[PDB]
Amino acid sequence: TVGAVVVDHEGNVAAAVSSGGLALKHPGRVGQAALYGCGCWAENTGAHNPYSTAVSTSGCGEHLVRTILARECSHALQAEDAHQALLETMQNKFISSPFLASEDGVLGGVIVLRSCRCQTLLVEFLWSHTTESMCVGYMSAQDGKAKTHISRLPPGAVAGQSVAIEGGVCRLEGSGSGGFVLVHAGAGYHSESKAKEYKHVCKRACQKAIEKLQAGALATDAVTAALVELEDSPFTNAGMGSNLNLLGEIECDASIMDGKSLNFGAVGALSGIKNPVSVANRLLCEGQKIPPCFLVGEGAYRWAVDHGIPSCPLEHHHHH
Amino acid sequence: TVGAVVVDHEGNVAAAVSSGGLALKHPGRVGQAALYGCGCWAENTGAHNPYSTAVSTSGCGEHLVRTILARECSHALQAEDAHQALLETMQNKFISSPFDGVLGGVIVLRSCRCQTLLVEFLWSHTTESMCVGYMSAQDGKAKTHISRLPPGAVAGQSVAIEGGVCRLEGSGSGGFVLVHAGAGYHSESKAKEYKHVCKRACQKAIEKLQAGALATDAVTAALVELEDSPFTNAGMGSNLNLLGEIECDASIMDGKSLNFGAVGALSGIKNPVSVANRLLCEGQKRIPPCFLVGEGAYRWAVDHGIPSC
Ligand SMILES: */C=C/S(=O)(=O)N1CCN(Cc2ccc(OC(F)(F)F)c(F)c2)[C@@H](COCC#C)C1
Ligand SMILES: */C=C\S(=O)(=O)N1CCN(Cc2ccc(OC(F)(F)F)c(F)c2)[C@@H](COCC#C)C1
Ligand SMILES: [Cl-]
Ligand SMILES: [Cl-]
Ligand code: NA
Ligand code: NA
Repeated sequence: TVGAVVVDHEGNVAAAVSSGGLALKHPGRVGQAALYGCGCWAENTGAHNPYSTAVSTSGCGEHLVRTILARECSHALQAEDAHQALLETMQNKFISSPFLASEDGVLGGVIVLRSCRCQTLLVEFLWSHTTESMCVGYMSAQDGKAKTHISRLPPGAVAGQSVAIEGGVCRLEGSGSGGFVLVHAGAGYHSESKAKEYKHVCKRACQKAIEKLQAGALATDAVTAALVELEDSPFTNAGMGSNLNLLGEIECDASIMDGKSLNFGAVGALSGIKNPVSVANRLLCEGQKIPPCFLVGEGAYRWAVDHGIPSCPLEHHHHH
Repeated sequence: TVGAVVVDHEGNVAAAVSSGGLALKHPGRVGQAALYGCGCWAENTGAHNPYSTAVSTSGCGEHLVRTILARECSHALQAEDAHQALLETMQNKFISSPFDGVLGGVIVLRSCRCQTLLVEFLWSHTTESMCVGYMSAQDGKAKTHISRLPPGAVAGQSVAIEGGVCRLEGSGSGGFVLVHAGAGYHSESKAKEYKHVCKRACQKAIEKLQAGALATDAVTAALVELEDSPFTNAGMGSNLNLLGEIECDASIMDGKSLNFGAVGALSGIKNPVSVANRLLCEGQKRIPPCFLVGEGAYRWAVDHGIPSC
């Protein structure tokens, strides 16, 4: 599972997530990366909530679905202390949820950003996870150098039971064409090898999002360009290199949310398309112009092909 | 879209929903009846919420998805005034949501111990009409009712809300069920058949409860009866998609275990709720799947002996 969250120079936020799902899963199994409220969330500031907030999840399985975690994090981040709010959410609504009571260990994570104007923009960004490790990258259009970091649980922590949480704060000039992106290449077991490859795909994903923002793109188009980069790494469980299901086939889940319009696009159990996030983003894009927001399986593939999204007929399965 | 909510003689609740989705939808479009939190919700009383609560939605489109309505209703029903809470939610988190005119509805129940069991049940809709049925194991006669918007109301802008109260003896093998056959345009004809299918749905759920069945099996038995009516947009008679085929969404949640099962874009299976219930039942025993779609869901259903069509 890979993810990204973006804020543009106006405080418009977007979020997206993409995943291959569990290895050896039954065909047609859909997990959190496709599910509204669960895999990602983006919500601009409004009357009821003073921050623009964007959230994307990491890890896989049903833990992130049962707790509707991305939306839960977004709502908690309307409290003053963002760090305390996220930590409480991870401890109380994730690790100690009653929805995961008979579960021995809860494995997952989030990337978060929230912004507010003060004309300048204050951006707080955080990551948190209960896995051994998580790889993040982040970048603002002004700093012009992506930063990458491998977040680990400290000694004495217990994976699936302890929380790690880190973050930072960034002030932007909301005058030009700037913004900020935070991405993650996955949260799971530590891997000393390929650790450099996860950091470098996070660096490249941040750069693609920043370049889109610097060319005037919408936050949804910038967060999508970051996820395309993350998907395309053979080392991430999303897009190319996704875990194979029980029949040895690839089935991808992906979704995206726009904070300004609150519209959403998602695909589930999608095979034969190089970049599942591209279909979710196109579903969101066409909805802006009742249009569908969530397509699965054969229908999602045919819809993607009819909208000129690069396909793979040899990688597409249609059982009957 | 059809739905049911059940509470058993112990106060365990369950909820389920099933739908054919939008007429002429693009193949593979999945709507609220398959989506966790959106189509149905069931949650026994716990530390954060003093009532056991079950919710099932009605209508189609994406309005019920965008507001995660079933869970939202469940959380609002933790306030004292259940009627006020549901109305506020329908007006504030549904009609006036930040997410011109929104068409849908809900059935809800909430229960608490007093050894006696107090069950409050409500339905609400912004559609012209909605057909519901309800029954307790003690009264032994199902009641069906057509809820309509009052004169002068405008569908998608006004709210209708009604409900009742039921006291159960929490000692025997009783319970209570509330069902709906859909919320949409009023139909003077076939209204008798919508009431009749709700009546049969309640009786099946009550019969299961009286045989010692779980609340999830009882709510499943209600939805199987609702699906099989050619007049409901679920199971048999589902709206055909853009290519002239049936693709069903269904889900079910257990208040006691909080487990969940769901199918989306399911073709070729007579009773989609049976598959969702079977996914839930297998989960009770690596994390087993709770949400299957498309050809994979069909193959799983047939491999588990669930009748095809
Ligand atoms: C949005 C579409 S739907 O929710 O699938 N849908 C609404 C309900 N329809 C049947 C129905 C209409 C009105 C009812 O109330 C009554 F008038 F009081 F009877 C009712 F109970 C059910 C669905 C029928 O779709 C076509 C078919 C089959 C559509
Ligand atoms: C449920 C499993 S998953 O969320 O799809 N998944 C977890 C992440 N995996 C790759 C990964 C591991 C560790 C990382 O951080 C670290 F150690 F610092 F480098 C990381 F960034 C990514 C993922 C890969 O699975 C096989 C593939 C491809 C599995
Ligand atoms: Cl599986
Ligand atoms: Cl459609
Ligand atoms: Na990949
Ligand atoms: Na039917």
